Amino acid sequence: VAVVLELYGNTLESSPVLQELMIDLKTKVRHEIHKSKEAQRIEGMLQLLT
Amino acid sequence: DHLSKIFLTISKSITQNPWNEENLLPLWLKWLLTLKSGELNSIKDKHTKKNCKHLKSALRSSEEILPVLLGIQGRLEMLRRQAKLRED
Amino acid sequence: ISLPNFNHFSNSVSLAWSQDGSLIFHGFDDKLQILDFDTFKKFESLENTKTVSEFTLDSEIQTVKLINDTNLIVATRTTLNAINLLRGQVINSFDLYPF
Amino acid sequence: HFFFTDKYKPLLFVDLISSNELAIIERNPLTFHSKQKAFIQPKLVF
Amino acid sequence: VIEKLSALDIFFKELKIKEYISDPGFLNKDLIFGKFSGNTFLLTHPLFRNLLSLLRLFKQAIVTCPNLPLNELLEELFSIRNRELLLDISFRILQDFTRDSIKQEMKKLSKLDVQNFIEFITSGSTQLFQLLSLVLDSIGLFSLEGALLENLTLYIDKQVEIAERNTELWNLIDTRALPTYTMEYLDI
Amino acid sequence: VKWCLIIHGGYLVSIPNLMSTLSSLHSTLKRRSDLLPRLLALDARLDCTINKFKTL
Repeated sequence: VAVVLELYGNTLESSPVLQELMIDLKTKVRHEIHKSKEAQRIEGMLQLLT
Repeated sequence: DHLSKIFLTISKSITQNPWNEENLLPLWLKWLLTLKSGELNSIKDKHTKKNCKHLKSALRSSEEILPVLLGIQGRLEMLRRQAKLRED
Repeated sequence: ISLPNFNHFSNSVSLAWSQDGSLIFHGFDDKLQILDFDTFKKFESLENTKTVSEFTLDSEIQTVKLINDTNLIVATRTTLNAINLLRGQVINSFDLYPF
Repeated sequence: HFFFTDKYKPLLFVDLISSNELAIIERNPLTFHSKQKAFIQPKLVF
Repeated sequence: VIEKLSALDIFFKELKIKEYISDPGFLNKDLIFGKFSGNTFLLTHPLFRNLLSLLRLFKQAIVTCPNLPLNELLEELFSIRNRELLLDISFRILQDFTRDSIKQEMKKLSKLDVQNFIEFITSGSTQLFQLLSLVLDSIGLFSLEGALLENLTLYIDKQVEIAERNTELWNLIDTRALPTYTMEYLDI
Repeated sequence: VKWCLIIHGGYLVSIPNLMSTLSSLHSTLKRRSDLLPRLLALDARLDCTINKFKTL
């Protein structure tokens, strides 16, 4: 996705549907951000309990 | 190139204060980057890029800091939950 | 598994294996270690005859090789040293700086 | 003194609409309406 | 060299007057006796008696001392001098010793110093944060103040947000034909 | 898992083989944490181009 956007930057603007595809992608990847950060918290208390 | 000089000053200040709790300087920086990254890269070749690698080294140190910090955040949260169970 | 977590990094690491498998020499940058194999812990001797397992060396250790269960030759980035194992006594030493 | 512009290679009609309004009537032949299905001859780009 | 040290090339001359890959390669090929007799040149030897080294050159030891015990290193770290020694000796202990060894050392270590350092860090560095993880793991889960917990909580929250947007900006710096009609001009 | 660790932490302190009894958990969470940083880099690239074409 990074290389496809780095190539098709402005075409993202020209094409409308790809923009909201990106929007839902941002939403879900923020959800995964939260998942991964909670996993890091999991790291924390497991390292405590061990 | 007034924006370039602003970029230079902002980068110098950010390097001097890597752990500044303010957000105005980072947000000005990130608008400036997300608008004019290419012309930024084409401005200069030696001094601006050397400052860029200085700041990037600082930022990578911060990124290295981040995960242990999140772990201690989870430690604090679970200790809070433990205190809640203690009082209940 | 013996899993230390050292902040620094230096690929100048080597290990040698006692022919009976009791102990493992570990040449780490500026340090010699002898690890018991039964538990991956330090070579603890109850008699305490200064046959310790933490030997300081001048440079990064390149090789550590036991010719038998009695003689150990260690080659660090500046020199080489031949030592005994039953007794912690050095016997030989030669230089690698000129060459 | 005179001049000639190369900004308009496809052009059908050049005229004066008014005292100072020119009209340049061009074409976009292939890019707009034909859209002809052409034989694939790929470029080895790598 | 042994005779010169007992009676006390550049290093030998300096020792005689006072009485480093090349230097270690020429002075490390007896060594214990020379070190005992010596106890500049000491810095080079440390570059090239753990209780004596701990009791003792301070920066030279904390950066390049061969033998350095956990108890004295944690005492030196737990001194509140704070001349960047926090980072230096946090790096030194994480370079020298294991996570469980540091855990048990802090188990031995008294809780008053632990609380003092939590207060100091919350008031005014990944080595330091790893050390915070280690000290929380060693104190465990029972004995710890709720108020200090909340102070550390807000401290860590502002720190996680600053690290997050720092990482974001780090990666950020790491980064048809003419229309149907155009309203165009012309020169003469 | 969070509530399990919260309400039975002491038993986990007492048990001798923490790795031997939570190796699978450890693998899952370790791979998630390893996913974290590249994911955040992707987020930065994303919102970069996002704001770029939103303003233009």
